[PDB]
Amino acid sequence: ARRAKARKRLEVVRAFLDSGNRPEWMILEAVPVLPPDLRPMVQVDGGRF
Amino acid sequence: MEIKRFGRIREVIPLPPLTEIQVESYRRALQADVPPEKRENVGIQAAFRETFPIEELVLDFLEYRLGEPPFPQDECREKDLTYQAPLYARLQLIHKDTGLIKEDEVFLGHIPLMTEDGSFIINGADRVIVSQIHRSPGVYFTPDPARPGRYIASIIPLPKRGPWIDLEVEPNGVVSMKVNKRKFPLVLLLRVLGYDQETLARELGAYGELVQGLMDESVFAMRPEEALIRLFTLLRPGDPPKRDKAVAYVYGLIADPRRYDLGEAGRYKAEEKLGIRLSGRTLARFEDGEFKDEVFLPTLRYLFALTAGVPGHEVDDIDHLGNRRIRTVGELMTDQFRVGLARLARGVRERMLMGSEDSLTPAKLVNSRPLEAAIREFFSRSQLSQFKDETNPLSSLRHKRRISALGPGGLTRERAGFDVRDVHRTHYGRICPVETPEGANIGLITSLAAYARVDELGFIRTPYRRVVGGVVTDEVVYMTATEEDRYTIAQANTPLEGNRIAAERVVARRKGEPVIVSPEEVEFMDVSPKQVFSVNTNLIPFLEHDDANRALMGSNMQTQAVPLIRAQAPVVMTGLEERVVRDSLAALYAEEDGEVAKVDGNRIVVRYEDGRLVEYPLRRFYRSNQGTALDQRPRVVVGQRVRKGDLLADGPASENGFLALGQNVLVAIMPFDGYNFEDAIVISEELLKRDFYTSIHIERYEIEARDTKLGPERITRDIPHLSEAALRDLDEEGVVRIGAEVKPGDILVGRTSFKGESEPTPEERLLRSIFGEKARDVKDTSLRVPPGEGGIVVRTVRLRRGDPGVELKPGVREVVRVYVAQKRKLQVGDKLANRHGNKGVVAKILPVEDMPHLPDGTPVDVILNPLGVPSRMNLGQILETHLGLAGYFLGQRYISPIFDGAKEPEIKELLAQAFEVYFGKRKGEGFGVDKREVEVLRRAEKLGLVTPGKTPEEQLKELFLQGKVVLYDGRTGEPIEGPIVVGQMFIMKLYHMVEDKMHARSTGPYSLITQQPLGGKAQFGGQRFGEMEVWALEAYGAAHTLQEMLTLKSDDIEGRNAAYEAIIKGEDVPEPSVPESFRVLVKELQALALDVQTLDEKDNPVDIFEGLASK
Amino acid sequence: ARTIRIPVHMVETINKLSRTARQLQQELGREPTYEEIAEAMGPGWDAKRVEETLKIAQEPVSLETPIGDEKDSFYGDFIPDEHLP
DNA sequence: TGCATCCGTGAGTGCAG
DNA sequence: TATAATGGGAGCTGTCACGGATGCA
Repeated sequence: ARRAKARKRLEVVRAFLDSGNRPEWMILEAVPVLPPDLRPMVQVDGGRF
Repeated sequence: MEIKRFGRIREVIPLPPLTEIQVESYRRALQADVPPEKRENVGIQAAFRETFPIEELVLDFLEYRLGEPPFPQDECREKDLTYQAPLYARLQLIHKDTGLIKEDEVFLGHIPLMTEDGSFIINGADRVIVSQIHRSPGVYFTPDPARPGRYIASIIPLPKRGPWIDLEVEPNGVVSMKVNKRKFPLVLLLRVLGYDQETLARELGAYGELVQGLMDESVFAMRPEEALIRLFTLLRPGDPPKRDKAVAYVYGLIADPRRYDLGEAGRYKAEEKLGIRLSGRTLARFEDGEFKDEVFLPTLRYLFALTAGVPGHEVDDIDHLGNRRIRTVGELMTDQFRVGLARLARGVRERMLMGSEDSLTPAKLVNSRPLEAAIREFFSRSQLSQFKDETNPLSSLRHKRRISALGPGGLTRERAGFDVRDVHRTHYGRICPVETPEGANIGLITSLAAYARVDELGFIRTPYRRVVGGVVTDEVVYMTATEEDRYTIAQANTPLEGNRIAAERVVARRKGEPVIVSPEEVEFMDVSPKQVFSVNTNLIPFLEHDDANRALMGSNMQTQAVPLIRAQAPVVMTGLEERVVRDSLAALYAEEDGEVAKVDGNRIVVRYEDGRLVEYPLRRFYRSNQGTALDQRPRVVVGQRVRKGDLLADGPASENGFLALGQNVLVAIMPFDGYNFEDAIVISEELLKRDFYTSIHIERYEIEARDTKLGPERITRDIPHLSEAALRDLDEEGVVRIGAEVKPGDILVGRTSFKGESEPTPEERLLRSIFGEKARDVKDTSLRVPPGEGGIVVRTVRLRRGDPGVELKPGVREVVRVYVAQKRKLQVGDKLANRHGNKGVVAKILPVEDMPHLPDGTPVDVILNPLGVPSRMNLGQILETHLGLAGYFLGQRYISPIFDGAKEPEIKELLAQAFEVYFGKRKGEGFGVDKREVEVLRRAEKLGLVTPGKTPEEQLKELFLQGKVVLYDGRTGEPIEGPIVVGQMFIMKLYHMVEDKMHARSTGPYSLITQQPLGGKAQFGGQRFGEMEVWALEAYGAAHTLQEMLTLKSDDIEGRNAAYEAIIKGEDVPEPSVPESFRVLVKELQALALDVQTLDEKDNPVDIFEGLASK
Repeated sequence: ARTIRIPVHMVETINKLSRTARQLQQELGREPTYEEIAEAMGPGWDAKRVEETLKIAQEPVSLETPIGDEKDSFYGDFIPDEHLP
């Protein structure tokens, strides 16, 4: 069961090793923002929004 | 013509008022006709007495009143208003310290009223409030699905008026208690109520098993108020347990009859269950400083004695109809009312303890709006407030009698198992077992049995005649499913002499099981067969020959029957067709005896014996929710001497007062060369000729002229670049002229709108520089007609503002509505059906010369293929024809009661009396037998239909008695190699017409974010090519055809625009680029901090944005 | 609060209409007209000016608002894309 | 170590709407 | 801009079955 969890953890490590992702990147300083057209503000017929 | 009735059952009482569930219920909640003094604390009133009085300064409640409506039902219908009444409430504020008294009557807003037929008008659109079925307040016991010998007990109040509590006895001997999913030992609670260890054995003292197990004095080592704080700990991990706040919590959960209400029903149910009276609808009390339990120990009593063996401790069938109950409309709306009042009180005390504690009134301490919006809400977006079904008058009546197990306070679709949907032994005579929808909602939406009524507690119950000794009384009595189970109840048609039970075996049920028993043993008798079935179901003749699964489609398709201009009542009826028109409050009758003064397509005035000249005007050519002309026509002439209750005008789908959902046609039952295939129907052009299966339809077309930041919108007749042809039917203002013919493309209303920051570009300014016409600044935004629609302009409403009466939503100057009519003949694609579940689409219309016909030259109307019958097992349609044959030659209609109607001998007798008319007429007119009738008879004899060695007339007689007649193909004159079944059948046109459903699109509107085409006919949709379709193309290996559906035809904006140029230019279509919708996917993953990268084979990125996102 | 930010003082006068309209309704037994507001709102207030004040007072609505009692259509799905050609 | 027990994730299609 | 004011308020109930991760005799 120690051998087992060391796998699960090690699978996450070697995940990061082989890709070149930095664990800290699962944290955000700069939150991205999605282009405005993909989340529009529009006037429907009655000039309402 | 003459109307023969069958059936030996003398039905004691009539059908009750079939909207009573909707009218009685509401009026019983308003009481707008009871002198306030004489009102009674139920419904609207009861909510007032609940939320009041508001507590520290104290505001109290005197009385409410209702005013008549600002506008009459029609007025609201036209002007998109609500048919409502003003609600005033007289209040007195008094000061908790000085004796202050102010008293105003403050306006609360408008409550929406219920029309006579039991519906509502909400923003000018009739709607119905569907009763809701739910488990009923009470205490129940149910075996534990884990441990075979232990049983959970459950305590259930009205919804959102208390928490559910379970009393599972754990595997540690001492009993548990669940609340907000928090378990804890029960004893801690009983302590808080003042309980003593001995008065437990003093009361339990039987089950050393657990009576002695429940006791654990780690708890007993406290006074009442001690464990009271002991528990607040257990339900509030973090709140400091001050004795002013712990009493506040439990009280506000278990004794405060202000957020814990067992039903009124819930009192009586657990009352007689646990065998204890009950002060209020409340578990616990606060009386003389501490808590005095009411329910917990009685409940505690039952559960224990069950888990040993005790008598009279049964589990409960939670699906029984003594434990399920109905939230009729009045109750459902009061609930919402108790929620506005609740919010309004949160806001008064707020302004009680801030703003000025002595210079205040009822007037300014109340803001009505929280009430207003709670009502408005229940009526405009509830799941029980439904757009009314007024396709025909039955669809409206069936709606008002519907029953949903779904909704706020009930079941979510996923919540719905089997047991909720099953027919219950107790549905008998209360909820129809046929009328339910096929599909997901099966068994949740159901209908009210025809004789059934919901009592004051909200339980369905059904009538039964009392039989004493062996003789049957006329004393009828309505039983809940619970008292029903007490008796042995014999069947509706057990045979009698006078009022004594003749038979020696009687067919009865005890607790719904079928039992054979002697008449001494019999206590009650069904009232009628009609008492087990829906109203619609009761419209089905020969129901007992129809398999259940298509009686159900026969029931439902009725409500879909389109009102026909030449509509007629069925030649075979059940004896309800008249009541249904009555309660459908669509036909028009006479209020007292008198005489007819005038009569007219528009009004009917009648002089009464009371000297009154009442003038009933006629709702002529009204458009219904579903477009189906709701038209009233007059059925008396000047001078006609009219007794009371006689008819004056026929509603829609009514013919002299019988429900006319379709037309009686001459039906032939045989294959017909393919056009019968798989339920398709073949019809005679003669049906369109004499205007059978023709119906009037109207579509409203609205438009608004609004103030803009770029100018106003003008409703004009001045629309740039348009030819006088394109305007010849518009008045000077831009409205089509009432009485015109409008077809696809035609302007109904010209409208102009100002052009934006695309005021002409160079390409366009220059092009006009050539044509000596400079840029015009307004635009053709007119309202045209959509593809596949059109008709005869019947009417126009023009609402401006600046005119009287009128004021519209902000920023709109004027709105114009134009109603458009269409006469609809039957056509290839429309859907037909008969009351037996037989349905099909008209697939071909032959000219009369091709129709099969009988020897005397008459051609059949309809050819229904026989392959429809055997597997569907709906034989009743077969009887309907045979007796329809007879009636077609004796000029008769018949009334065959359900389950008590015309049997086979009785009809074969009729079929002979008709034979003489059909044939004897012949052998005397100078014509004998025919040569093709003998060739057929040769064949019929081999089949075995006729007795060999018998005269042609003898043998044709024998076939006629069989429903069968000789038939000549009109394409040849040669006979049909066999004798056929020809007869008269009642067959309706359904709401499902090709005209409403043919739609197609080359290209059109698209969707904001996805750039994929919209959906639906009204948007000019595209067709969803879903996952399962994609699979289909995938399996075929149609790569390029799939790619096309995934790019050029949906959202590859480049190659889509690129194609529609290639077609119009005659060049093959361009190979496609990336769907714009995949990009949306990328950017949406970026917005989750995920970096998706298109990569070429050597692993370097590919910019699928062609540099538009790079920097 | 508002998705469309409106100067703190316009917000202030908007609430004015609301509260005065409310008393008017509590007085009349029905909601007031535009003009019954411009009067009780005093001078410089005409019916026109109460109206265009209300339409900017107007809060937008969700493209994902539910269309039907199931949840297989969004109010946004019935909205054409006028911009792109 | 083996087994309760909780938390999270699913639950047909298209059309009308 | 100045009496004094000092810890919230509404839970929502009638599905189910599997797979995984965690707690416990």
